[PDB]
Amino acid sequence: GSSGSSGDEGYWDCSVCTFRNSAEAFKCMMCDVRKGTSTRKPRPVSQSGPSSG
Ligand SMILES: [Zn+2]
Repeated sequence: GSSGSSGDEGYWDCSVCTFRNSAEAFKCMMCDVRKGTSTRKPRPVSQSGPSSG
């Protein structure tokens, strides 16, 4: 189709509307559905205290 990488390639294929979105685009453009999972690992967490005894 087109030849000439302006910045950085990496288009992601949406799942909700199955539309083609560009990497630069934070979220979808067709359905506008958020893609950034932003999931939190089940890893443990404790109160942040003094690193040094
Ligand atoms: Zn979409």
